[PDB]
Amino acid sequence: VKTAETGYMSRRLMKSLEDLSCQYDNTVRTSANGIVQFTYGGDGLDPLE
Amino acid sequence: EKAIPKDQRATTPYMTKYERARILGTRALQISMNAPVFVDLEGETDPLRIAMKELAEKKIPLVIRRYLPDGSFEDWSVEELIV
Amino acid sequence: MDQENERNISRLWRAFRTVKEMVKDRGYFITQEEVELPLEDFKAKYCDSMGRPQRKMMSFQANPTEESISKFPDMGSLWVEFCDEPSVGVKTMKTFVIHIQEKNFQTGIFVYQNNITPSAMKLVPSIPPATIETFNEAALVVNITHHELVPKHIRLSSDEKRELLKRYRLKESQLPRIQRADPVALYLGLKRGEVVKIIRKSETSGRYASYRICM
Amino acid sequence: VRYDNSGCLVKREDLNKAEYVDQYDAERDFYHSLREYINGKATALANLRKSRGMLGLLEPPAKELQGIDPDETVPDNVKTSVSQLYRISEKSVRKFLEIALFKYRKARLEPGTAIGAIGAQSIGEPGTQMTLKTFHFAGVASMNVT
Amino acid sequence: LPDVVVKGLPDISRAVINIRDDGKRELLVEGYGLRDVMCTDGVIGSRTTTNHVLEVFSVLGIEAARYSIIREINYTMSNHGMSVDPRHIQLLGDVMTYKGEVLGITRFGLSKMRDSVLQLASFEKTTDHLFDAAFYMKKDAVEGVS
Repeated sequence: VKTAETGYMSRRLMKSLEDLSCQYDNTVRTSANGIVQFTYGGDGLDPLE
Repeated sequence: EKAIPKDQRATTPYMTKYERARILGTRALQISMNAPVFVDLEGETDPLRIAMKELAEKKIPLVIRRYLPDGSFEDWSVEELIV
Repeated sequence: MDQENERNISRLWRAFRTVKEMVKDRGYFITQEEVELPLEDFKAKYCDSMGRPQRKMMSFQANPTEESISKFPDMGSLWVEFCDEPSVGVKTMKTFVIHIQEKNFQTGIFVYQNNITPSAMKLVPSIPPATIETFNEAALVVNITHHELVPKHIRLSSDEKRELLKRYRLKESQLPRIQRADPVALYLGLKRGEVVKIIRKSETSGRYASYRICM
Repeated sequence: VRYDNSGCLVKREDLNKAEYVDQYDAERDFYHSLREYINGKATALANLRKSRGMLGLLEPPAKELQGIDPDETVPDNVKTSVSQLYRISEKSVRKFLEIALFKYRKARLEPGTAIGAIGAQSIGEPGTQMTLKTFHFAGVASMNVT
Repeated sequence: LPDVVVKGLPDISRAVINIRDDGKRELLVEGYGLRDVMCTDGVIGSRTTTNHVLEVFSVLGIEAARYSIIREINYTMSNHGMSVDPRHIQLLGDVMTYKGEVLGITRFGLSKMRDSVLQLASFEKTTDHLFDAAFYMKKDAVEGVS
């Protein structure tokens, strides 16, 4: 069952959040330049770091 | 479309990982198109390794143009962007 | 029956307190004395000897404060009128609308008991100088801004909105949106295009602020 | 520097007034927590100093006798025991602050990051290891919650 | 006649009084009415949280709804021992609730503001979206990575 349903939520959320990227003024925006977060996580910090 | 003067620049003074990867790729492409290089090759023949050496010496002659979401941009030469 | 009477007394007292707080933070001269009102005191004032809660003289007029008027100059008195029917009618709506218009109030708060007529959708917008906000007496039994899940929404003046949109170099279409009839957009009496600053709290990022614009 | 929603400064009496919160507050709290951590280290040293009989110099000294070393009488034994237990050089404090600030700077999310796609995979990867049907630990006997 | 509601709320499945591994007693109810439970006497309406995001949004608003989304996803990912940085969850809640309404990640929720005929086609429901965009003569910009 898991191998059948692997990468389902991944694909769905990919369609939801695919175009969001951090901007050079520390904002997260859609491809339509609409603000989703004025700063990432309210912190600006990368979870990878 | 307006260039923000070098005096007042709001973006990071640090080269991002994406800017480094793109700079290396562009410079290696230029070198593979027989662009002159500004480092001592010391037997290196691969454009990506030549470009990595140039980046290590901060001798890559390219400028990063950082467009803000409003449309304005600011120019950061590769030398001044700190790594 | 006395249990139902007591329950309605308590519920109306709590709703009156909710409206007092909602006027207080929408910005008007309402002090903690008239906010904090015990159930016995509320009965001592707004009831008859049979115990049936009256909804006629509970209505009060409040006016903007000096700080509030300094922020927003074009804000005037607020008049909040309670209703006393399961479903209210077309006549009382006209009476209250004309009352607000002639008393020259910038807006009026209509609180009904159970429900309102469908034809009321057509009559409540028709008032150029003012606006009428209609609630349900149940919908203000306990105010949503005191809930642990609701973070502090703060209405921004026109100057504050201009600075925000200039500091971030945005246009109003790019701001995050808060709906009309959002339970907090109604509590704050936000109008279309108003920008509210939300002081939300996280666990791994402390206290930070977001913004929404009313659509 | 903290500004109001209009752009002017703040009165030093309402910096934490709960409505002048803005960006840079995470960085302000990081600097505060750095100061608090170093304060805890200094308080540990000060309490050792007090216990070993010398003065706990946690506060700067305001008197005539500040210029001379406040440990001159200490008989070279409790002094060396304190230096044995807690010994925080200026090089250590400066290196600690440099490391912490440098790491805080490194932590900032780099512009251009496909942070939405990364979040999509970060929320959908751990989900690829949880059962589609509800399985519960034996003995929990809770409500059959999805 | 026997199956009529003479007391209580006509939406609650049942009610259980519980213990949070401590000494205070609360009731976790299984219904679909949050306004009513907050308004019922003997319950703190200020501290009353359902599992239902769409019930929080209708009652408390969009910010409390996004708090609920964040908290429920964190709860689901912490009972399984998954380790996902909360900033990913905060980004998910923000993308769900930044348009002012809780929008799903479904073929209906995605039709929020995109006008992205090609993105919608590449996700799902291709021909309906394509003919719709041709009929209304949609002039979408090419901005999506898809």
